[PDB]
Amino acid sequence: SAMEDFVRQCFNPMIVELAEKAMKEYGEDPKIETNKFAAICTHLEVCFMYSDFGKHRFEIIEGRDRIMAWTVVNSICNTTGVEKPKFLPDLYDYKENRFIEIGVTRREVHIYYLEKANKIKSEKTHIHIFSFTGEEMATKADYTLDEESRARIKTRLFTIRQEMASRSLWDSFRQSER
Ligand SMILES: O=C(O)c1[nH]c(-c2ccc(-c3nnn[nH]3)cc2C(F)(F)F)cc(=O)c1O
Ligand SMILES: [Mn+2]
Ligand SMILES: [Mn+2]
Repeated sequence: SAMEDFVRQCFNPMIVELAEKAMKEYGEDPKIETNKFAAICTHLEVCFMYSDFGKHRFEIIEGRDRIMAWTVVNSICNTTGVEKPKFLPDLYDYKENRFIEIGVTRREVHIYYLEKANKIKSEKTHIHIFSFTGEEMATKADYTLDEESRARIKTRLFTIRQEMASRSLWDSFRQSER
């Protein structure tokens, strides 16, 4: 199909390998679940851009194998005393000293935000939701990043959506899930 062709066109080889490993973990196949494959790449890329926009302000938990990722979280918790989250989060902010959960949605940002908040119900983990329409939503409206960084992210997301559209993959992608 053209969805896996596109993923391999637009996402750098590391991100693809990581999303393919993520899929192969629970038995999902990128050549069948092509929309989940695109979503995995996209969210991986946003996480990586987020941490790259920060002396390293952000520690990236997402994309690591569960063993390594928990090791990183447990370390952060012992040295900072921060509360240990129930679900492995996406980033750690050393400036604000808080974990972050990153969401990327094809739906309304507040729908997905409520979904994530209710999922985590840990007051300590910060939530930042991005859409493919240049919208964001974030705990207490603390967007963590400066305007240019969040614009770089919004732009890339919009660009993925528009590349899917030029290839006629957008309507399938947006009706698929989050
Ligand atoms: O594993 C994580 O940590 C994680 N997993 C997801 C996620 C969950 C379900 C689907 C899906 N799509 N269609 N069926 N299921 C896709 C994703 C993806 F965004 F990673 F692609 C979102 C997070 O934000 C997150 O942090
Ligand atoms: Mn995650
Ligand atoms: Mn996430």
